Amino acid sequence: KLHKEPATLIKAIDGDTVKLMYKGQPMTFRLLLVDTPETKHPKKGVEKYGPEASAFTKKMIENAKKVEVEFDKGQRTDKYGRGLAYIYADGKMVNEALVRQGLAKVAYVYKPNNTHEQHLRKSEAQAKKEKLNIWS
Repeated sequence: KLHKEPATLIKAIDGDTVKLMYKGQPMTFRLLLVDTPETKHPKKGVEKYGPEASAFTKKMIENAKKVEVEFDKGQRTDKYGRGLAYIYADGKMVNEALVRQGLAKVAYVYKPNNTHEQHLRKSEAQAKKEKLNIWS
């Protein structure tokens, strides 16, 4: 049973990456299971819908009353030291929101960190069906 824990927004870095204060420590968090267009893409640069995905994540978290992080059942940090989690803004999962709006694709999934994979895949099929943003 996954558990939500509170966190505080420090800074939004990109559509899929945010800096949070978690248990008294500043930490970078990578949103689990989603890939957004990048503004800080190592190789390309500024990709289409990158600025949009990135403003969406920022506004969604900045305007929330309550931010919570939810770790999955596997590793909780990646090789870059980033926390790996589902992020909630007033009860709503940012990761699903991005996918539902066609501003993210469902990433390649590594068990065992794949607990919400089916839900997100269903949100992605709808955005596709609706031909939103990335899908238009």
